[PDB]
Amino acid sequence: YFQGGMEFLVKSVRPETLKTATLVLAVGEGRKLGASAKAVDDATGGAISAVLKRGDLAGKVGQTLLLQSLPNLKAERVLLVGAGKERELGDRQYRKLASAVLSTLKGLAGADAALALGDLAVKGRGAHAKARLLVETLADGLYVFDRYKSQKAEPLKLKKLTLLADKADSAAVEQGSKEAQAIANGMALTRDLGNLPPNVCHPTFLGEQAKGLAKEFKSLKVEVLDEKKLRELGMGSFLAVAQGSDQPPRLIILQYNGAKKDQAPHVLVGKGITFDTGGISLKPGLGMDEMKFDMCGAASVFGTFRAVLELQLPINLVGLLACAENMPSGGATRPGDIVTTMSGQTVEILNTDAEGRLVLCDALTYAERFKPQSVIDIATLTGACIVALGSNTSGLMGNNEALVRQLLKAGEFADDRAWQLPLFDEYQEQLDSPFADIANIGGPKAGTITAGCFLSRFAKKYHWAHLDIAGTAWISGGKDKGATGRPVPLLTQYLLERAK
Amino acid sequence: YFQGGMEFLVKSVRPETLKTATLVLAVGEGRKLGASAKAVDDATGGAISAVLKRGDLAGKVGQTLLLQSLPNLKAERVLLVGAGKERELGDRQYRKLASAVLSTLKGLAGADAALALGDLAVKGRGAHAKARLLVETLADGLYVFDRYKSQKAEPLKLKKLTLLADKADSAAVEQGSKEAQAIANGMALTRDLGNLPPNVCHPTFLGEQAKGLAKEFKSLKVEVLDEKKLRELGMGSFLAVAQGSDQPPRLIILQYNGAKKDQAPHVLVGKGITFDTGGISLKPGLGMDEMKFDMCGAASVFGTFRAVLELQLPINLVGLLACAENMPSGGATRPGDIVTTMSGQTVEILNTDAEGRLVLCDALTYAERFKPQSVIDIATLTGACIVALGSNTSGLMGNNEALVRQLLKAGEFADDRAWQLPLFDEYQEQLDSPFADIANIGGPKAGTITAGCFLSRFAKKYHWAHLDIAGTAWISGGKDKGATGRPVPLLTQYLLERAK
Ligand SMILES: [Cl-]
Ligand SMILES: [Cl-]
Ligand SMILES: [Cl-]
Ligand SMILES: [Cl-]
Ligand SMILES: [Cl-]
Ligand SMILES: [Cl-]
Ligand SMILES: [Cl-]
Ligand SMILES: [Cl-]
Ligand SMILES: [Cl-]
Ligand SMILES: [Cl-]
Ligand code: NA
Ligand code: NA
Ligand code: NA
Ligand code: NA
Ligand code: NA
Ligand code: NA
Ligand code: NA
Ligand code: NA
Ligand code: NA
Ligand code: NA
Repeated sequence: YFQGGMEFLVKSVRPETLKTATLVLAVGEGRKLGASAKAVDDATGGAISAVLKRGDLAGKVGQTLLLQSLPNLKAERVLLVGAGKERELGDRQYRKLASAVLSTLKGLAGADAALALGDLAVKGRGAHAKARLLVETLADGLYVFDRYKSQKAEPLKLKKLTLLADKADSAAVEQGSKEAQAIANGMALTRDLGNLPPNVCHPTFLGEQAKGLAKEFKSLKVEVLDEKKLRELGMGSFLAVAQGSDQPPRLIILQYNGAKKDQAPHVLVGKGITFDTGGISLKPGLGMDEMKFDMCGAASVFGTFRAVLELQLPINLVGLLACAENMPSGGATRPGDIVTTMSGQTVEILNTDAEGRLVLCDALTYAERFKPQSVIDIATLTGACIVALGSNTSGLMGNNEALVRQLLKAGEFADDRAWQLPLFDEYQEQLDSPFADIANIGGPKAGTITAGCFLSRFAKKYHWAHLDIAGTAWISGGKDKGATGRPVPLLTQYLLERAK
Repeated sequence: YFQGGMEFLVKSVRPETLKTATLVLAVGEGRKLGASAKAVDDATGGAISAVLKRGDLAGKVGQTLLLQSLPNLKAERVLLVGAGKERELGDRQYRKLASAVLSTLKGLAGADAALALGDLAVKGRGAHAKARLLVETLADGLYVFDRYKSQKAEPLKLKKLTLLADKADSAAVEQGSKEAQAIANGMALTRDLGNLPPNVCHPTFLGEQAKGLAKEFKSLKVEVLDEKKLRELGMGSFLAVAQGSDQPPRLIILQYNGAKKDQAPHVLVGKGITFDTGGISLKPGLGMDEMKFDMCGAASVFGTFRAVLELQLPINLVGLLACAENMPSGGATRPGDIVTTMSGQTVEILNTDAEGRLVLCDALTYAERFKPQSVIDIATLTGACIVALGSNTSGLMGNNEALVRQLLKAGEFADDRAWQLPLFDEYQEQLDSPFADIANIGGPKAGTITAGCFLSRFAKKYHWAHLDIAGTAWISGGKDKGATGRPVPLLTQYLLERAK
């Protein structure tokens, strides 16, 4: 169940007799009230119709009108929210409607609210799929990160949200709500870890977080490998990234065995660069505070595990979090260094700011021992991905078409979308080095793709895919600056489908 | 008395019978010789008039004509200096005249010179105020910094300067000269500390300098706090600046009790960043050698104390020098770090090159314990101040209008001027952070002001002002590159007035 201060219930009772602090109804733009709103209007003797006739609420998506006590209702307030003029909403409009409702309710002193929104239609979504989107939007919309504020906002009075559904849909709605709550809990852990400042959130801290998660979930086993063990394993490019920082690196291994021992596991590999200065290839100063989000890949592995552990899915899951801090220093890796990866391939490190792939490639080699049926790495890897796909769609590459399709489908269902980019063999020659087996960077052309090509050289032994979340893992500026928790919804949906 | 190799005397004798190696007289452009010059001309039987009639000296400000022995004079040489055609000189012209005189005298083998310049008028300045400007310009014009030159210039022969004044003005001239000499001595210490290279002038060195000043002045008490004590005090942003450098930080506390114990002290807070690389937010290489001047704020607190201690002013004075070195390293503060200042306010360090305010804010909190009647911080804080006000006028902000006015008036009298910039409440929102109580930088707009706004959040408990000397503390290039010693003249004049 959701942990962020909200209980979500599903009930099949009549809205017009439900006791609640706020009853929420949808109002169309220039079309008749839906069945639920009409039943409530009838119960009040036409009071809602009479208000709407006065014209303050045009009915555009997300517009609101709040009424107090109406005759013959047990609702203390009635919140009208506009649903536009279309027969069906798209996902974006449904989310906008839900967020407008939540924003209003947050500011009220009501301890609960009941959503009578079952008459809304959303393109391509039945009861379960609508509940997944609605509850995830509501629950994630409650997220707060204020532990470093001396002045904290007043706690919400709102503590309970009831979804009204016809009895024939209530089981699907309940299922969707339960899954959405687990996803939102995972997103909240991901966002917390992403938002923590890098002087607190370093690799050792992430190791202790993993141990704490195992304390909470007896089904989770955790092992944390330090720099001595990494050197024993021959993890040369991983160590090269870490060596310039005072902070020691960590390889965190999470294991959950929800299925029979004969089922091959799915492996999630997360880039956990807790801060990325670029190293000797130093980044510019402007906006470099957002490099604390360079561990959002690893954070999303935490969050996906958190959701899976709550749902107790019948799957075998492994998490590999490759965490290091990338700092300049008198002992840092230099451009031109050549290192031997755990696979034995030598890499010429042309640019020390292309370091995510250097911790990932050793983790991908490590993943071979699990004989996985799928391996997915998640990383804030290339600014080129933002040029290619922006901030709303993650880049996706892989060496197996069926797995890539499974991830695309999961992202569509989750409304946490990705988009495939090709790993054509012609791109690989961009990584040729006169000195070593591989150069760690290509040119300025096709940067997201050549990063995927680099990783692919370590993933040939299994079905593998790669999510570039450089654009989707956080919001850069404004009031809403901070980690997003993506791609936890995509990944959790992928695993939900693999668990059937 | 001035310590840089010059004795300054005031005498009321007739210039035309004074024994001296060089007698200095002013000559107007196209107006009759003044009273003193005319008396000397008469004594020579018209020899000076006869030379001037030949036309080599037009009389423009600072032009010179040097004569040898003239009939009936006891002066071995007579130096004529042009004073222009105006009835009164401005401060700039008076300084230019004085510097031209000094430049000539420096090149002569005369052991002394007598200045018969009492007939010069300077706008808004009586005898005391003219003597303040003249002697300070002369004494500071003798400054030399050559300890790293293997080949040193020949020592000056000039060792004594006599100011001739009418008996009715001689007491005021003597007072002005005494104060100007103390100010020039303080400026020389400030300039020395500013000009020292940063591999010599680090925080520990500045601590030893403070101890040495207490050895020289029994009225001064000094305490030097190291990093352990700073951590005990909770000085988190100060420590964050220092942590990347091998050089430990120092908080230097100077105390002078020249008044009764019931008089609240005045506190000077100086930024002593002995070198500023920018840290992880690294500066460009061009001109970064001038970042050794990033401790000129603290240096000016040294210099102001040096002048006050010589004058034995009846005031209670405290100096707080917050000194650290700002270096990149594997343990340096990272953009995005959040730290807790000694006040308890949390700060998100968006840019590690805005570090002066991070050592200053903890020092401003520390200053509360003295129950001060005024607190002035001095810092080379923002390049934006140079854009706003250039290299000749310091920026001034504060939370108390009377104190700001007192400092402006002192700067006008000293001809070491400042100019107020507003700390309107509307600017404060530029420092909002989604994560912490304060961000350490605003945007690119109003950078000098938002830095002052940041400091103001730590100064609410007392009357406070802030001098941005990024433009006035040093000269960037050319033959005269080096520290200026400003704002020691402004600060010392402020304290002279507070001592009445
Ligand atoms: Cl159904
Ligand atoms: Cl750990
Ligand atoms: Cl360790
Ligand atoms: Cl976009
Ligand atoms: Cl799916
Ligand atoms: Cl007088
Ligand atoms: Cl010291
Ligand atoms: Cl020390
Ligand atoms: Cl200027
Ligand atoms: Cl004054
Ligand atoms: Na619509
Ligand atoms: Na839509
Ligand atoms: Na990087
Ligand atoms: Na990175
Ligand atoms: Na290229
Ligand atoms: Na003139
Ligand atoms: Na002038
Ligand atoms: Na700086
Ligand atoms: Na500085
Ligand atoms: Na700005």
